[PDB]
Amino acid sequence: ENTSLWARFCEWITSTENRLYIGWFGVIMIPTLLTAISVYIIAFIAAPPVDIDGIREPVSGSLLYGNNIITGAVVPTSNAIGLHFYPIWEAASLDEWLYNGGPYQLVVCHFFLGVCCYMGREWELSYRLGMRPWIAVAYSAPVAAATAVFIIYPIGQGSFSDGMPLGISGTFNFMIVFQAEHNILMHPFHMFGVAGVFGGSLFSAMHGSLVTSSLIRETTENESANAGYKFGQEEETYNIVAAHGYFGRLIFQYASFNNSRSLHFFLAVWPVVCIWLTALGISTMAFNLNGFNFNQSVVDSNGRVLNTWADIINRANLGMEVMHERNAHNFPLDLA
Amino acid sequence: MLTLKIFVYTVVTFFVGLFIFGFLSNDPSRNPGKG
Amino acid sequence: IFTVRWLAIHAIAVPTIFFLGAITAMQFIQR
Amino acid sequence: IGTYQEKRTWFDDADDWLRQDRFVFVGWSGLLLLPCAYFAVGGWLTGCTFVTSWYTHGLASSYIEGCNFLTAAVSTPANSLGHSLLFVWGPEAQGDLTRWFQLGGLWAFVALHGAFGLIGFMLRQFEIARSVNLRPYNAIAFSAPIAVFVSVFLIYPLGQSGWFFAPSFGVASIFRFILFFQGFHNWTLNPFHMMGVAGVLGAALLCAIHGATVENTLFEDGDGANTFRAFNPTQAEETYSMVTANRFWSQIFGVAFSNKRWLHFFMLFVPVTGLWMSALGVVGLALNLRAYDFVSQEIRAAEDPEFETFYTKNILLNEGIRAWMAAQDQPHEKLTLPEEVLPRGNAL
Amino acid sequence: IGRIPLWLVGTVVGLLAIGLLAIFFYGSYVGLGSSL
Amino acid sequence: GRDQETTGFAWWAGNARLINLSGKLLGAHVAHAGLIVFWAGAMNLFEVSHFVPEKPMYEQGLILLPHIATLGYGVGPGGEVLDTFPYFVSGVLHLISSAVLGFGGVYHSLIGPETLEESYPFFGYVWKDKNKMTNILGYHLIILGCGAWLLVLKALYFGGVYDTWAPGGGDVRIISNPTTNAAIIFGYIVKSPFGGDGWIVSVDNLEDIIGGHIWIGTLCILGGIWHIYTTPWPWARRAFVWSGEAYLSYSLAAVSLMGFTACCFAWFNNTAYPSEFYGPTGPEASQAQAFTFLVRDQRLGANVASAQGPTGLGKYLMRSPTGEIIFGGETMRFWDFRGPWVEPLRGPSGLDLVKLKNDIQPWQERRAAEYMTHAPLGSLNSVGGVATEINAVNFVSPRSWLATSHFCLGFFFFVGHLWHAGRARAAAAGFEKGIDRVDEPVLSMRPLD
Amino acid sequence: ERPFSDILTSIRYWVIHSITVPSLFIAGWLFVSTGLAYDVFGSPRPNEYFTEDRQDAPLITDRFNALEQVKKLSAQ
Amino acid sequence: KLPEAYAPFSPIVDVLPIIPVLFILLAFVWQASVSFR
Amino acid sequence: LVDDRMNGDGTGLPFGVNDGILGWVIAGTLGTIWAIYFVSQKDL
Ligand code: CLA
Ligand code: CLA
Ligand code: CLA
Ligand code: CLA
Ligand code: CLA
Ligand SMILES: CC1=C(/C=C/C(C)=C/C=C/C(C)=C/C=C/C=C(C)/C=C/C=C(C)/C=C/C2=C(C)CCCC2(C)C)C(C)(C)CCC1
Ligand SMILES: CC1=C(/C=C/C(C)=C/C=CC(/C)=C/C=C/C=C(C)/C=C/C=C(C)/C=C/C2=C(C)CCCC2(C)C)C(C)(C)CCC1
Ligand SMILES: CC1=C(/C=C/C(C)=C/C=CC(/C)=C/C=C/C=C(C)/C=C/C=C(C)/C=C/C2=C(C)CCCC2(C)C)C(C)(C)CCC1
Ligand SMILES: [Cl-]
Ligand SMILES: [Cl-]
Ligand SMILES: [Fe+2]
Ligand code: NA
Repeated sequence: ENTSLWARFCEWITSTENRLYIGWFGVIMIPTLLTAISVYIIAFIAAPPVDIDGIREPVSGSLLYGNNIITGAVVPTSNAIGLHFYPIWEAASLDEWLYNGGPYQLVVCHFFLGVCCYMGREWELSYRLGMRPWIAVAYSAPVAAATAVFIIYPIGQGSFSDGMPLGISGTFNFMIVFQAEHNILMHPFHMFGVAGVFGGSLFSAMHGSLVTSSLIRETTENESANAGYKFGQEEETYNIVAAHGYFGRLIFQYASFNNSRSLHFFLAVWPVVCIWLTALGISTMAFNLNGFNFNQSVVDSNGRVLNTWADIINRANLGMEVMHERNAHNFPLDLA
Repeated sequence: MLTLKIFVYTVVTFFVGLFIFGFLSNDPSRNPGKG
Repeated sequence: IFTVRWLAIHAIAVPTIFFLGAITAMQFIQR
Repeated sequence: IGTYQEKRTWFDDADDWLRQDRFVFVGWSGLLLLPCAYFAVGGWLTGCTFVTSWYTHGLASSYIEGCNFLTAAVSTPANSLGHSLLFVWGPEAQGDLTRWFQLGGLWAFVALHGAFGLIGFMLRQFEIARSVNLRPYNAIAFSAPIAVFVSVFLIYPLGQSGWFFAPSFGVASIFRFILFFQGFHNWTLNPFHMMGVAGVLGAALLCAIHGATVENTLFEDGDGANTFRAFNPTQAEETYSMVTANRFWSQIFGVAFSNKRWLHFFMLFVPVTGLWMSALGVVGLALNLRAYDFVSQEIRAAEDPEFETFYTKNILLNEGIRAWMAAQDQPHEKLTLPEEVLPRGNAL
Repeated sequence: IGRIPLWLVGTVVGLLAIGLLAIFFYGSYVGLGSSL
Repeated sequence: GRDQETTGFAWWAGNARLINLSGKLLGAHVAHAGLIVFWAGAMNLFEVSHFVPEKPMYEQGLILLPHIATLGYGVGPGGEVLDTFPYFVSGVLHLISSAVLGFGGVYHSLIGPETLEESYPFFGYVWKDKNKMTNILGYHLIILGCGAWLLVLKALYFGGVYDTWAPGGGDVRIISNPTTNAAIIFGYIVKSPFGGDGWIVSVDNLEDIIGGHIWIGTLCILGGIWHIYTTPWPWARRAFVWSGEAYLSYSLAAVSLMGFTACCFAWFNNTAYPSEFYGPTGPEASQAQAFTFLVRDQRLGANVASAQGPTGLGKYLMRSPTGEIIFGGETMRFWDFRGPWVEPLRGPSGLDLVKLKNDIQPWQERRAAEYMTHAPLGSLNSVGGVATEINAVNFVSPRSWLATSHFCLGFFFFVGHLWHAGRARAAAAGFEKGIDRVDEPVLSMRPLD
Repeated sequence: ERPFSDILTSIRYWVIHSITVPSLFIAGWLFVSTGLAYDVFGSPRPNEYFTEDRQDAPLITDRFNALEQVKKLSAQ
Repeated sequence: KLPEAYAPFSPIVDVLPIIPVLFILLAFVWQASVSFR
Repeated sequence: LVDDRMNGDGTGLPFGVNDGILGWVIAGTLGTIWAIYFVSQKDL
């Protein structure tokens, strides 16, 4: 009947006429994401130096402390806190909240909730638009990777100080320390993931080139070929069967996608399932399952070890390992 | 400092309750389709 | 026989089965 | 051609027999592509199976010494061999095939045959697109794998001391090449590599998001729970609602496509431009022209014993890689470094 | 001319393939490159 | 069976063809339960064939024998195995039971009735009969409540359960007076999952474990009776979806939750997963290395209360952020670890210096050394140690394997829940096949998006 | 037209291949069983990666007499 | 090791774990045999 | 002590409630949202 206050608020929230859809997953996604955005921007601008390692030496991380855009990074929570929940209200003051790594753990918790509700909001808008609902499933792969690097790896290793720092050189630091400790390069799940981005780029170039190579002539040479398409037209704007013929006599006549829906399913599923596999690889290496270990596999008849490519990889790994936490180790085994 | 915790608890509880009762308010009937 | 299809299939198939045999043989070569 | 007599010649006869539709299209590029590509792939399959890397690198690098799929590789020649083309008849092998495998000649074989096979493959795309009368945007999109292959496997070792520093064709050998670029070139910090990474990640995003959008905006044409059989490729109607897709992504993301031609050209443009900028960066590294250091930050850390960043952490990690990797990775230098001068952290 | 089933042919070929990769994964633990 | 033409479902979605075929659906389920029981029995027999008694069970790649030994079968004081026969009995019983279940599944899948409502109306159901579906749900809650009370009976009267907190280093114990306090039981449930709290992973005594099982068994039986005797209320009807795919998606979300929590139990918990059987936990190994080197550097004539590290924060002992004395080094991140060989050495201020000096025990120090050498770090070739180590130790912890695989399964099952929640919603809505192409909802809305 | 559905279902295909495929497989078997791979491609056997003259991995360290340097660093 | 009565049955114990993987592969075999209808 | 903290880390408090005012405001906010949701019913 549409008179009540909850009715007005509810139809406003589920309204598909808003410039940006809000929805019920949006009533969580919007405040969590603005919280994470505000804290991330303020921390990237002027966060005081954060003690990542727990050993009374901080990493600066903020632009106002002499960092450029490549170096600047929201530094993770302290190693002393571990997986303990560390809100602002739990800290004695904002200043030591900052020094122990509070902004990071805040931004990561809000980013988790924001991407989860972004996925829910994607499903919701597809439901309200009569769509099919699996764009949320396709988006679950970058969400899986984000959870794997920001929360699942800290749970497996025992501290948010092992999470990815929110920055560029901090990300590179995470990758190098991670390979040093777990050998991600020789992990089959990371191999599938690398194949996923390489394939996503390959089939993106392939799909774009085959569609652009078959666009039907509608405009003149002095106009953009894009002007041959008008938004909302029902005609097919390219020659799908001709692109099939070209692809077939280029690679395999019979092993070519003769269905456009098959082609788009492969386009959707290949990088998504591979990012699922690499996100799960990061999760497996959170619980220390690690990559392939072929260090001193090959030996001669005398039993003397022959170095191999995996052994050169291992020497690089020892180089990476003896530099991460240059002063935080008291014991030889890296069980932390 | 406790005040900030009380206010944030109010914020999170309010938004979570809004989410919960928004989905409880006959969401599977807000499809555009027939039935 | 001897078609383009036969040549294209065989140029890969014959060394594939040859090297598979070699790898199976030296797969049981012990130290 | 063109209302002219054009007496049939041996060229036109061979062109007729070559440019025909069959099981595998040969054309004129097949006079190049099929032998070069077959010899490159077969040479890699032979080298990963039987050819050792014992005399070039002091490593076991084939399935015959006990190595698996990931550690076998066709390894680069010795650095003393420099940038020699390693002919089987040349001054080094001097006609002996067996000593040519041991000298690292199979790497030069595979690299040259693979490069000319890439040329033949692009020319094959060109002739097939011309025969079917389609635009050669597939060739233009293939220009980026060729740029990457040339910059990494020819231009980079040609800039360095020799083919030894080129990537060896294998899995763990490629990982070694990547780790070497991390430790020595700091290749993550280079903005050209950053543009390449952004291109590849955005292209994988474009692949996944385009496939998902098309299959979640499909039109009905149904009477059956499987949607793949609602498509018949000889039709003049779209299968999915570009309008619904545009509305969905406009309200989810803020922006959304409204032109399919622009969308597909963008799907071409992102990975190709990414790989081109990454190739330009590798060409820059061929001369050791590197984006290694930030001088202001490095001076600040030197003058302030309390200022560390993740950048300075990466610099220390890189130095650890170099010093712990050099002795076993560059055996020509005979680096018999004592363990007391190797830089380490604490304990461990 | 269509006597033996294609599915029987493919199942036998898949058995031979899985046998090959199983022998490969068996001999990763013995012989050359087994680290014992 | 059916084909694409008669159902619209391709072969790669063939099980959807039996969504509305109750008898074949029952057959698929019974054959599947036959597979689960079959794997349990077959792998149990494989483990007891490949079991070795002079080694602990975490070194032989065992995942089911630790589970049986936690119930108090074949092990005595110290967790030492005394009889592999109970494990043999469980394996063979499961294998025979799987033969029976497999016959039931094969029969009902192949020659069983297609739909059960025309001949057996008690088992006959359609996905919209909410009364019948809640009856089935109620029957299954009584079944699960009897399972939980079966564990309660095992702990109370049938030999007890293995208690790693028993004095001396762990022993099988008859649980007497399990905690029945609702405050204590549900405080675990409403607890935060972060450090020091850990949600319900931080359950640390079989008293709480068995009391929660009494509680959950009684709730399951009561809710089963309630579901048999009720129907969902109109708010539940207006909020939920009532398709079989929807019920599947609800189950998928719940079992994905269960898989994630099972991963965290296997990784952190040591009272339901004793370290004598599963190997040390992640915190346990690092705290063990710190504790061992502490006692060696007491034996080498040095004061550990003093002697600050290279950062001046303490080589062996330091202060946690909450004020107690903890082990120094990076293992400070695991300062909230609780195990049977640290609690007798822990005072109100955390670790007590005089107790660390004088009240050491030989069993604690060898347990700590063995946990130090057998840390849950290994490769997927089962190469123990960090990624920089040598192929010399063939060991990966069962905690690692279980937490790894069950995080992978919990994540993929969450994704399956996404897929099925979406497909159930769009199927109840009507556009599971696509847009109408003539009554497209997007064309009926205002411009400017 | 032989669309691979007739060839792979042809007993004629399987009678002229039941000898050739196992023949090439056993040829590959004996190729490295009898050391012909070691003879041809020059990969070293497990007892011959090192001699008495050198106890370290080889270094070619030459270009124009690299043929005889490999001839002297290999196993005779 | 199995009890002293069942010691010669250890070989047919050793193959029993892989049987569910054989079951999913058998489902695919049957679908290939019915021509993937 | 040199300062004052809420010192509620650990100890497993129900919903992290260290003073009952937090539980009362959680109860109040969910209660008033349920109240508006209930008074605005018998709709659609
Ligand atoms: C697609 C065809 C093709 C192409 C483009 C190449 C290209 C290449 N091959 Mg090659 N090769 C091929 C096919 C091909 N190959 C085939 C089919 C085989 C099997 C037999 C081989 C086997 C092979 C080996 C063993 C080797 C190469 C090598 C090489 C590289 C250097 C070769 C060279 O420098 O001499 C170039 C040769 C010519 C330019 C021929 C020119 C002929 C002219 C036009 C005729 C004039 C001659 C006339 C008689 C002169 C007399 C004078 C008189 C008339 C007055 C090079 C990139 C070498 C290598 O890999 O380096 C590592 C190497 O050792 N190839
Ligand atoms: C847990 C695995 C599992 C189970 C229990 C089932 C069960 C079922 N499927 Mg299914 N399927 C599966 C996996 C599974 N499937 C997978 C992975 C795929 C993808 C490849 C399919 C694809 C698929 C399709 C396309 C169809 C089914 C159908 C069916 C149903 C009838 C099959 C039938 O009667 O046709 C005949 C099958 C046979 C004659 C094969 C007989 C072989 C038997 C059953 C194997 C068991 C033998 C065992 C070793 C002996 C034990 C006996 C005793 C000693 C214990 C049935 C309930 C059909 C259906 O929907 O029914 C309407 C159908 O159309 N499935
Ligand atoms: C998920 C539960 C689970 C867990 C935690 C374990 C854990 C363990 N198992 Mg076990 N097992 C399981 C299920 C499980 N298993 C099942 C279902 C079977 C029946 C096939 C077996 C059969 C089995 C045997 C026969 C043996 C073990 C053994 C072991 C131990 C060593 C594992 C190892 O090193 O192998 C290697 C690790 C792997 C092979 C991981 C493979 C990675 C995934 C699964 C495959 C890749 C997926 C791919 C990328 C995606 C493709 C998607 C699509 C196209 C299909 C270890 C403790 C061994 C043991 O120690 O005995 C005491 C042993 O002998 N298992
Ligand atoms: C796993 C078994 C199971 C399942 C599948 C169900 C399923 C269902 N129950 Mg039910 N129930 C169960 C066990 C189960 N119950 C048991 C064991 C009991 C005995 C205590 C009850 C007692 C019960 C009652 C009294 C009622 C239901 C009702 C319902 C229906 C609607 C519930 C709902 O709205 O969803 C989800 C519910 C909510 C989102 C609101 C519940 C409030 C919270 C979530 C309860 C948990 C408290 C806790 C602090 C929350 C955080 C826990 C978390 C941190 C782990 C639904 C079909 C209702 C019904 O329709 O009657 C027929 C109803 O009246 N059940
Ligand atoms: C109890 C759980 C459960 C149940 C009952 C179902 C039931 C159903 N699903 Mg489903 N699904 C689930 C979980 C479940 N699913 C999970 C966890 C996922 C992962 C995201 C999916 C994803 C999925 C998709 C995409 C589809 C279904 C579909 C279906 C329907 C037909 C299934 C079929 O015949 O496919 C045939 C069976 C096969 C093709 C065999 C699958 C082979 C897999 C990929 C190999 C995996 C093995 C490998 C070792 C796993 C390792 C992973 C990692 C842990 C290492 C059916 C009603 C279809 C549907 O919606 O129909 C309406 C369909 O489109 N499901
Ligand atoms: C439906 C279907 C299907 C199937 C399924 C299933 C699942 C089945 C099953 C089944 C089963 C699940 C079965 C089982 C069984 C069992 C048996 C058959 C047994 C036994 C016994 C014995 C004989 C033993 C003995 C022994 C002992 C006692 C001890 C010592 C050791 C030994 C071993 C000697 C498929 C998928 C294919 C497809 C679709 C359709
Ligand atoms: C993938 C695929 C395929 C396939 C492949 C293959 C190769 C498969 C297989 C398979 C198989 C390979 C199967 C098998 C099976 C078997 C079974 C399933 C059985 C059984 C039985 C049982 C259950 C047992 C029992 C027992 C016991 C328990 C104890 C003692 C006694 C006895 C032994 C009796 C193809 C290519 C075609 C196509 C495409 C897809
Ligand atoms: C045995 C044991 C124990 C006990 C435990 C227990 C007692 C548990 C429980 C629990 C509980 C008592 C739970 C509950 C729950 C619930 C849930 C988990 C839910 C849900 C759902 C959802 C998610 C929803 C959604 C929605 C909404 C929001 C509304 C309506 C509609 C819809 C659907 C939309 C302890 C730990 C002590 C110790 C150890 C052992
Ligand atoms: Cl570092
Ligand atoms: Cl440490
Ligand atoms: Fe398209
Ligand atoms: Na250090």
